[PDB]
Amino acid sequence: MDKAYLDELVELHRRLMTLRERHILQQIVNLIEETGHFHITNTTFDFDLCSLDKTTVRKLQSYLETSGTS
Amino acid sequence: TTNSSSNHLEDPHYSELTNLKVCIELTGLHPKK
Repeated sequence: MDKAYLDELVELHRRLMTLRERHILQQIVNLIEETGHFHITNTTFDFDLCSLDKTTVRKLQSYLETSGTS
Repeated sequence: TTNSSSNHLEDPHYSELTNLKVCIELTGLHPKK
């Protein structure tokens, strides 16, 4: 219950559409593979953010906390 | 792995729309091997 939080993921979640670096994306997708919480369909990785805890939000943010071709 | 889980069953709430969800098209990243 923290609109601030959700309002925080609102950026990445959206900007995620502008990101196409097959390097960073493919590297993040490998993370959600560990937590074990997603759904594979067709050719798109569909997963919910509000479904995961915070400890994961600060982690997935890793790629967004430092870009510049890694 | 084969068993872990971390979330299941929740009080009657939430909704289909507005729930911050992502969709990464694997059509872009397809490096040969």
